[PDB]
Amino acid sequence: GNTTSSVILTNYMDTQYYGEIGIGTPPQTFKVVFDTGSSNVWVPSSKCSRLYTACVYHKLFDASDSSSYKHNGTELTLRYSTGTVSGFLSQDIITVGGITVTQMFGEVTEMPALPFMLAEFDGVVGMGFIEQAIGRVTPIFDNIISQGVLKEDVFSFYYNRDSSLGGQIVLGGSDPQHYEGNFHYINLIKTGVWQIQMKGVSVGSSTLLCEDGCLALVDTGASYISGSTSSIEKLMEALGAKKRLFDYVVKCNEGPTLPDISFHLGGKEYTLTSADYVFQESYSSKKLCTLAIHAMDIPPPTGPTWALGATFIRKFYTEFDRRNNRIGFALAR
Amino acid sequence: GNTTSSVILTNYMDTQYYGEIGIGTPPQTFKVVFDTGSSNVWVPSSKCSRLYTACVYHKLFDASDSSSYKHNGTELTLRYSTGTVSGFLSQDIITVGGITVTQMFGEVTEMPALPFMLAEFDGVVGMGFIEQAIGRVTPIFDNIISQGVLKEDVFSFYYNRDSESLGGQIVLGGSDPQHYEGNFHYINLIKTGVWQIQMKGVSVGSSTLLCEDGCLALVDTGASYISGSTSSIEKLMEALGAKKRLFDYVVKCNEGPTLPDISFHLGGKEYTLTSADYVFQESYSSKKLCTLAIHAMDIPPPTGPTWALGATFIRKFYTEFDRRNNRIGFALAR
Ligand SMILES: CC(C)C[C@H](O)[C@H](O)[C@H](CC1CCCCC1)NC(=O)[C@@H](CC(=O)N(CC(=O)N(C)C)[C@@H](C)c1ccccc1)Cc1csc(N)n1
Ligand SMILES: CC(C)C[C@H](O)[C@H](O)[C@H](CC1CCCCC1)NC(=O)[C@@H](CC(=O)N(CC(=O)N(C)C)[C@@H](C)c1ccccc1)Cc1csc(N)n1
Repeated sequence: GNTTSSVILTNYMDTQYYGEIGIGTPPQTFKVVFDTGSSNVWVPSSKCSRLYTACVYHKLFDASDSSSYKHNGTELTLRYSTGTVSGFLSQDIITVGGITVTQMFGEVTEMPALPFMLAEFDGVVGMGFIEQAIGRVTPIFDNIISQGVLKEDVFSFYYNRDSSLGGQIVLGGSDPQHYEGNFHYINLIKTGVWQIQMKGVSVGSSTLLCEDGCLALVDTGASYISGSTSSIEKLMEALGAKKRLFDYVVKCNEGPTLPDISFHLGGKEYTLTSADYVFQESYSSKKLCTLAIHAMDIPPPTGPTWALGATFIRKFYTEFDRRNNRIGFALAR
Repeated sequence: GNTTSSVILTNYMDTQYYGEIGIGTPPQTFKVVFDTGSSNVWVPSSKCSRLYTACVYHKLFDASDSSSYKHNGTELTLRYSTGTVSGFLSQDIITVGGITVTQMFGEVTEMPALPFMLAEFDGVVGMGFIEQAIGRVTPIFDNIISQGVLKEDVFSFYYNRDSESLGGQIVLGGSDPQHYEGNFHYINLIKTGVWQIQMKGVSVGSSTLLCEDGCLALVDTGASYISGSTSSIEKLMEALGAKKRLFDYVVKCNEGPTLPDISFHLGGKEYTLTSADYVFQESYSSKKLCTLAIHAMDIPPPTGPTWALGATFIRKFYTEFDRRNNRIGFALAR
């Protein structure tokens, strides 16, 4: 068809980006995270206990209120790198932008404080493929395609640096207002995951890692870029950042001194200068500044893999092309 | 007819949206706000006393330089919710978005510093009905409607979010499909003469906490914030745990991102604002107060008492003001 649906995104501290969706009739509105790293749609259930403070502090779905609702009740546990959520599976109509589709989705009943008490949004909308779908429920994008409608079988993401417009997702295409140049594509290693092959990470001048290829997930639901523990160690040493309990820090004023990091993808370099990978809250010689790179050990079958998260997507407007199973990149604006 | 014309607006910090017009021959250019809550056109006059500092800081209109001017002289006072200006009527040629009308406007000679010294713009273009016109002078849109050039008898508003982009835009004669998505939902006005509509309820969180039984809502582009009566905003504010500063309501910045949705039940549909939509999240500090883009305003009868949906609302919802059929349509802006 010749349609395109923009979804406005809020950016909260550059770590969380979310937009609204409406479930039901008349719709209920939830804040969600559009995650290319998974394929299930889930929101909190009014049937969630207050025992969990997470539910107590999150919008909940009230099936009673939905004209269009449909019982189902299959139980489900969705497991994320950072947490787990369990609930059961309902159906209703979900409103995304100007689009509407009958979605099967989970109504969450168990949600831990760690990490959900740190989430500002309510649930998540899996932009992944059906192969990774807990319960072989069809992911929302699949359902949207079916309905014809969209001009192209792709979706794009723009993430902004927090200061304005926090970001934007375009279903059916891309916004030429939010990127410079033209896209360069990198094919999927295999279908089922949004993961491409990378063939080197350079620190400044030199390929320091992933010399003979490695994998990268392009993950819109990952705050930071991660790499295996061993690569991050190596990398940080080369940068001279230091482990501070949780993260790697650098003296604020020394931020500008760090080298550029380049990801070699599909024959091109994607370069990040320290300004893109250090959160320079100051430039004081008296303060420590945080790096938005973290180690993450992803289990097979998926990992060991690099995950290119919001850190990278802030820099490169991203296009996920389902038609050709390829991911494209252009410099954002 | 067949024209469609647009005015591009500048967005000053989310609170002032102004476009330009030209008056006279040769044209004298002015920054103006296009306001649906009023129907007069005015600019500051070269006759304005320099004793009004607002008249030292804004472009003044000088008839002595205009060949197309026709003197009128009739005095007129313009009262707005937040201030007043006085002047007299003049007539000259006004160019808006490419359209040229011979318009009767006011030359303001008395301009107070509050609010005007805070104004990035010079005057106002009232986009309301002749019913609201001081002096019974014909409103500009109506004059345009007389020319028979517009494709449609509508005008729409796009208000954008800022930057460190295109500020907003008025389309004269239609709408702009690049700035909205989905379909319009039309509400009919209660009656001609005022851009007001029936509202059945306002919800904080879940609960139609307010406006049970029903209320009025003015859709007014000439207002930065959304406004309710004082007693309604009193309730609202308490629900959000907001704290009344001089002229505004505030909240601890850190509390900001979790404030509950507020819904406006209009024409059977529900218009929802999320915390992101109505809090000026200028920081996350637990140690700073952040402004809410909502406030009280007691509008006297006949229009009031009412709610007024200002730039806060229009920002999320593209608005079409339809004269042909006397109605307002909202769509989801993009
Ligand atoms: C194949 C897997 C790598 C896919 C992965 O499970 C999914 O992308 C999953 C989706 C998330 C959507 C919001 C609800 C939590 C889960 N992201 C994740 O699990 C990433 C979560 C994630 O990015 N965060 C923030 C974070 O890590 N930093 C550094 C702020 C966690 C704290 C989170 C949790 C809850 C609310 C908000 C944030 C961790 C990660 C893995 S690889 C990497 N670079 N980062
Ligand atoms: C029937 C009436 C409600 C109609 C009302 O008089 C008109 O819409 C009137 C026209 C304005 C055009 C710009 C010059 C000032 C006057 N707007 C208004 O009076 C709104 C003015 C208005 O919104 N402002 C900004 C303001 O209130 N804040 C909080 C930034 C005034 C203070 C202002 C000051 C400085 C510069 C510019 C504007 C106040 C309001 C009333 S209902 C509501 N939600 N907000």
